[PDB]
Amino acid sequence: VRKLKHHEQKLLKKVDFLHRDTQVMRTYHIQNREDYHKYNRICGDIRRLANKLSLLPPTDPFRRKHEQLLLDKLYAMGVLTTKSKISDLENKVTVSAICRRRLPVIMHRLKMAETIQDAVKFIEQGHVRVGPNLINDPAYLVTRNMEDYVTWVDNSKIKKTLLRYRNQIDDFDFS
Amino acid sequence: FELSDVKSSKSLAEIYEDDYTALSEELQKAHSEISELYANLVYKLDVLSSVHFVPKPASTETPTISMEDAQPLYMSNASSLAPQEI
Amino acid sequence: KSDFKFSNLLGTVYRQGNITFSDDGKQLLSPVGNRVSVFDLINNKSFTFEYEHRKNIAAIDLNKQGTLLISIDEDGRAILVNFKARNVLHHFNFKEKCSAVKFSPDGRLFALASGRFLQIWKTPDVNKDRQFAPFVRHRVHAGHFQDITSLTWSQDSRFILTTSKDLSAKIWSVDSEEKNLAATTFNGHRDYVMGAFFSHDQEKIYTVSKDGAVFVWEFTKRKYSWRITKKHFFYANQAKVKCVTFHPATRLLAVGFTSGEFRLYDLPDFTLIQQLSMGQNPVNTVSVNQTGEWLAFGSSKLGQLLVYEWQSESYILKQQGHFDSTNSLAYSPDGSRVVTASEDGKIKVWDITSGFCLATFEEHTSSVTAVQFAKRGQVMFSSSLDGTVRAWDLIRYRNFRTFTGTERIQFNCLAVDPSGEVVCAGSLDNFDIHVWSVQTGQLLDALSGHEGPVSCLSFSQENSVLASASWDKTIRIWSIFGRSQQVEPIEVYSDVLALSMRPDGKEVAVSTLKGQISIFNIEDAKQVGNIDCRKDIISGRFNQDRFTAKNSERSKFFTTIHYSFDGMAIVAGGNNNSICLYDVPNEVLLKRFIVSRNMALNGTLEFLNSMRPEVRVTSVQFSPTANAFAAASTEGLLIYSTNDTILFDPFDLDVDVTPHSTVEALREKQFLNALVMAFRLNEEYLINKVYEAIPIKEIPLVASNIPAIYLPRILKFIGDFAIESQHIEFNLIWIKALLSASGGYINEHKYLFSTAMRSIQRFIVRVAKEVVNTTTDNKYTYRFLVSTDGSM
Amino acid sequence: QDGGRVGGSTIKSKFPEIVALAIENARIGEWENIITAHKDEKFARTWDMRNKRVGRWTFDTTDDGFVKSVAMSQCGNFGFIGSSNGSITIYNMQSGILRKKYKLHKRAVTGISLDGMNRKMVSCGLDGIVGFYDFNKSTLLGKLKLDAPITAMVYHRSSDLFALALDDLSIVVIDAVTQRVVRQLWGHSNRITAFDFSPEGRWIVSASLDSTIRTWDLPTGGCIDGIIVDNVATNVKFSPNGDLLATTHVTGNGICIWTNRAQFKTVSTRTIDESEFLNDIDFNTYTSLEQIDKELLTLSIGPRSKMNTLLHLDVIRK
Amino acid sequence: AHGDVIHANNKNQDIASALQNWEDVHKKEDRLDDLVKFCMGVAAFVTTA
Amino acid sequence: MLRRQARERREYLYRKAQELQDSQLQQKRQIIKQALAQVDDEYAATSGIMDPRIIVTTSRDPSTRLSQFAKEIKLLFPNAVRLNRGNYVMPNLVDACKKSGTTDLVVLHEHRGVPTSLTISHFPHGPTAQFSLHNVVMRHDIINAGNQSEVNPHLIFDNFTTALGKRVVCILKHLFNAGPKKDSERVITFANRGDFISVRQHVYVRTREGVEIAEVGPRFEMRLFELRLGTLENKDADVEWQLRRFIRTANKKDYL
Repeated sequence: VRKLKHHEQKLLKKVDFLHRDTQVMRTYHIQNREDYHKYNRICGDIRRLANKLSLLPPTDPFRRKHEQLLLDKLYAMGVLTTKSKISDLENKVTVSAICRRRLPVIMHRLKMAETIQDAVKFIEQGHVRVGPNLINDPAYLVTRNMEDYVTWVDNSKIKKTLLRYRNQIDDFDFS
Repeated sequence: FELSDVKSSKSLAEIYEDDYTALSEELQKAHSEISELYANLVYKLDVLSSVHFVPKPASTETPTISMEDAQPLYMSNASSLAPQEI
Repeated sequence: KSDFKFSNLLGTVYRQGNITFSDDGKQLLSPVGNRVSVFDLINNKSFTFEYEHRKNIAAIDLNKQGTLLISIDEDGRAILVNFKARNVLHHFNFKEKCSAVKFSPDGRLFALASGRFLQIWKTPDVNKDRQFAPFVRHRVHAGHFQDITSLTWSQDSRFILTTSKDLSAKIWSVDSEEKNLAATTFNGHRDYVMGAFFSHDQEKIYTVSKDGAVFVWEFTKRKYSWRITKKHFFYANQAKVKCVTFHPATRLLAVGFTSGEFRLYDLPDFTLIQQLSMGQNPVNTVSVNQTGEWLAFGSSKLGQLLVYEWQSESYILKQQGHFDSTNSLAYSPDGSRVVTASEDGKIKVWDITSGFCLATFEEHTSSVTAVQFAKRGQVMFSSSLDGTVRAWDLIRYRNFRTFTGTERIQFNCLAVDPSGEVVCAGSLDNFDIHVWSVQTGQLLDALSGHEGPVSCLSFSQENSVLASASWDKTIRIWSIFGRSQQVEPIEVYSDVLALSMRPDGKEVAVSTLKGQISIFNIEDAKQVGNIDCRKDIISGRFNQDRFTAKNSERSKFFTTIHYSFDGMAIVAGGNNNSICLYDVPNEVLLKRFIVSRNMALNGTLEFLNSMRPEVRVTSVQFSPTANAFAAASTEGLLIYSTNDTILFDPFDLDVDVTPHSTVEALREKQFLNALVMAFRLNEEYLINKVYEAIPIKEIPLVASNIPAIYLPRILKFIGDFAIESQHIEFNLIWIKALLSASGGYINEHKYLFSTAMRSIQRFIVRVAKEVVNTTTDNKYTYRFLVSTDGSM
Repeated sequence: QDGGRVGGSTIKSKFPEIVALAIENARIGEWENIITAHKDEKFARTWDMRNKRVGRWTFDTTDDGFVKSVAMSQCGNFGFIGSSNGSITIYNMQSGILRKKYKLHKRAVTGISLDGMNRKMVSCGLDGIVGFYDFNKSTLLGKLKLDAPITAMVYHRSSDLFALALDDLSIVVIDAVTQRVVRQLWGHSNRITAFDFSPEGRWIVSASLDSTIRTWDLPTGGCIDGIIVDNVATNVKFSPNGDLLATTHVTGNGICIWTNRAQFKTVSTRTIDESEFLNDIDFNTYTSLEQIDKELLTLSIGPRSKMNTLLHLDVIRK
Repeated sequence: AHGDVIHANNKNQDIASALQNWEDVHKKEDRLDDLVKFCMGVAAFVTTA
Repeated sequence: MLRRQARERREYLYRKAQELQDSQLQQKRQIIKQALAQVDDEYAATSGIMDPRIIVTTSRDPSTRLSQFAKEIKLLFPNAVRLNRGNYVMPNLVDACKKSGTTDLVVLHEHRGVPTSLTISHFPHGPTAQFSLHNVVMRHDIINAGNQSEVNPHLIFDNFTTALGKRVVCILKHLFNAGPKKDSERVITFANRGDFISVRQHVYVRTREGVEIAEVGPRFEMRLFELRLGTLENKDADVEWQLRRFIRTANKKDYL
């Protein structure tokens, strides 16, 4: 609070009232400290569940069916593309994995927007659409099918200037 | 299985009364706890990946009544049985 | 015909508030979020109030003589209705959060625990004409320090007990003299006071704690006032009392706790008559009959409600609504049953006559995506996101077969063979039409040709072929029998998301994302024609919206469609706040219903006053009775109906066609012409008059000479009347006459006489078959017991 | 839209008094929804309700006849204009453009109507003829002719019944599907000022220049009510909700409101008009017989599941 | 309920005359079974063909 | 759908690289299986599960000899369907068969009515095997011997040594229909020598004492001169194995 000097610092080193949170928030344009806390809490929960299902005896059909259930569930979600290992879940599931599974990273991935923050702005303006329905919150993890089926909303100025640069406007579809 | 080389918690009377009285209650409670945890985590993922509103799943002796019936509640068991299957 | 009155809501039997009884006890009033539900108990009938609310319901109370009903929301908005007209008299604005509302036992006034004050307001008259300001205030009591958590009238309308979170129970009075007599306080209590109640001799006062402590004061001696005469205690570990009801004349107490546990006691001896549990969730509200035999326990954590009789120990009902939402709808082939499926894998099946959840199924784990039937009233089908579909009985009530793919792909759409030999499911990730035979249990095939996920599947039952609409902006019709296995694709202008077929089976309606619903002739595979829908959509604005509700592309399409069984009307419902009804030949809309007005829901406001739940019409369907139609949405199951019948829609009238001229024809014994005028005027009470009037021996002659124009209408009427008629011998004589009259005509015009025969033959199997079964068993049991030899 | 000048005086002024008006709410907040035929204009002005403004269209009659009737399509896309010379111009309200022009009448067309299906069109002018038209097509279905000249027409789409206050002081109700008169109402001792259907079309309320307001039940065709007003009502209207009646009198700058005891209670149907000036029939509801004949077999008065309750009650115990 | 005892005391004269009258009324009423079999079967025939 | 199929092709190349590094790790761990003491991905998905379906196709404007020859190819192959490629293009062709949902494609090329080239593609983004077939002897050419039995035949593979040969026998095993009868009375051979695989149809019976066969059907020598990872409509995907004609040891090196 005052950038304490040497003797009062060695007297009171521990008092503080106010960094992977801000790290992924800056490199990955996440919204909230609590968004990171939720994702990290989630990852710790998953690791605890891995502990518990491993504590369940390995020669158990219940254990194997619930294990493969979690495996292909998180795969069809998208947080892991492999299905084979168990070390892939005990190690590779990250806040960065779920963060690249987040929507504006996928928009920036498919180059919908040049930048992830402009992707977020397009999300706020609703100039996008996710399969059947459009979207407005960036805090969205997209299933792989909707990742294949996400695009701009129709009759949007952004898609219209896409077709204007490509000189392929079709006003029949109010494109 | 494997034995334990620590001191027995119970006496001879206690183990003998226990024997004198589900695979195991430990596996039962483990299945129960991991089921509630899986329910909550599937709920969290549905929250994070849902476009539409999803509330909490649920909240996790004595004579107790079961509201939802998986049957019309007035049909006999012999009536619901097929003659081939009897 | 185009008029439709909202008949009833099913699902979410109790949502929020106090559930109350009727005076005779033969009706229950349960508060749903924006309406209130009338429950006729003697004849087992449901009714939903047609008036909306501003938001979710906070407090309701019914008049002692069964005439008025006040319903305050959380905003002071207090709707006062007359019961016998079922009509909103007033909508006052109590501009504070009103907690408890209690009618006076004399009925001229009421008390209102609204905040920490006790409001007391007098009543206008019901036989009086409408006024401008009939709401009149009587008293305000403000001797509290925290919120009045409970209210209690005396036997007379003078004394009030205001139980409050201040650990207090204040006796007020509605007059100054009895206020000076007993306007006292009651303290010396545990955590909060939950309730206070007068005795029958009114010498004792019973205050039940949140701690579980009942303190019995009594006006006894030690110039003497309110000695705590007795103390009684519930003994629970963590279960604390949430809801209390005490009947004085039968000295009974009902305490529902936070753990499902409700305990039932007799007070003066303090005996636990019994103690049971509804579940793991807190008991929220209890109500108790005048005669006291019946007790209601409604708990909102899962939306369940149980009405019970302690005397014969009989659960009158033990029902529960769906937790999340009625995803999918299914009428019955006769209509008597309707299936709802939710997000849980809870499939709740209901009767419509007694609008009751008959049963459920919970074998699917994920949401059941679609629910279907065959052309037979036996079998039900449930396609889920589990990666499986399931085939079930509705008579032995058992799953037949959980058909699955090896990969267990998440089927959304589904269709079933009319004879019920093949079942097809269509997913989203695979979009390969998986088809199983029934009795084999295995898949026959998995049709491809669709690129991108298939929106919907339908079977033209007549030629029995399949149309599959996929998001490639296409339809693809397959004929799969007769060594054909052949294909007809159809390009449309945008991605289709809704699909249905004509009940005659040559035209097909389709809704795409642009909001246009086209129709195609199948055989030429040529567009019959389209209807626009982008304009007549009332979509709602969001609070977190950054654009307008106008420029929002939120629900500018339709997601579910249903044909009229005539193939002339359409009920369409998408993600908007609307349910529309179009006409096929004029290609025009017929009706728009705003589904609900509630600020609690998201897509309701159009422009805000200068996440949260959202309202969307999930599934729509007509009724095979052709007198109603249902829609499953984010709240449950709405049913609009044409059973109002108070609208003069006559048929080719003349000057001389008056009802008194019709009675003139009756007293003239010109029954043919009388019934002609009855059908020309088209007024059901007069039609019932002539129908009950004319005699049996000329029933056949009149039926022989009835014109074919009035033929389908008289079939329809005799059906929709004889269902709730008991003169079944009469009515079967009638049906026998008409079928002897015109059989081959109907056989020629089967699609024309579609709605008639369905409702009629349903009525046969609804009641007449069962009565005849009982008759035959009576005779045979007689014959056996008589003919057999006596023992010993 | 052309950017040219407007021809008018520099100073501002209000529009002439509104002698005819139509309005719809199908597409509200999209384009114009009110059409107003002012006093002695060969054109009718448009008005936006939601903006609370004039709309940008004004439809001329093109025959130099004053617009005597206006009508709006139920979908709000069309505006019909019946002029003073029988011309029935038809416009698109979206762009305010001239679409059609029917020509049957030679007198002032004093009433125009379209079905809810936007298919048939019923027209009526001062010569006494009634024109039935396909609007989906452009053809003439029928041309009825009456005795008196025609004053006023009220169409009821929910019944497809249209009643007419004629010049011989009568209200003639005509069905459109059979295209013939079904009812005739006599008794108005003076000019029928205004008349209206019930929302259910069971009654018609008519204010007439003999200081009278009569309510007629069309089923029996009998005047079930008659009131004599001090202030002669010039406008009588049912509310869209079947609860209220709105009357403009000839005096007082406001509109009187009437609450419906018939909405809150049953009503006897008795021709009591000239009296002032079978009870099941009087209350238009018919209770059923308990048992019609001794040979007829009758069943439970109430629920029917009582049978299974008796047979399947002990299993409900178990 | 009381069918076992009535079968036990079957061939008693008073109850025999009484059940005779009951079955008299029953064989009077059989026409409803007849007619509903009729109308049901024929309505099925019309709705099929 | 372009995004979808591109994602499937990316995952296909990634999975083949993963199979590649796992195979090198398998060669590494082969040394410890002796110290102490598998089908492909796209054929592991449907090894014995699903019956295959093969479309045989001409290149373009074929001779009658090629017509009857591809007809004989269909006759030898169960679940095989003809295609006369007339004014059809390669990409729309492969995409239409992918739309239909298909297992395997065999398209033929020639010179002056003489069949000399055969390419087989696996439709779920699978590999392509490119052969030059020369020594064609047709049943149409020889005799009216009747017709084939068309029962699900038996398979005889000979001289398959290298892991390239293992990939080959996997592909041919999987193109022939799964789960044959033990008494399937027609047998096919796969006779390899000098890098020249050669095949003839053989019906067979056992005698009172021994066995007796009849060679029937076709008779020729083909040679795989290419194997690509991607599909044929690529023409640019990474080649899995390429023949080296212009090398030092070309007339001497076996299995290349």
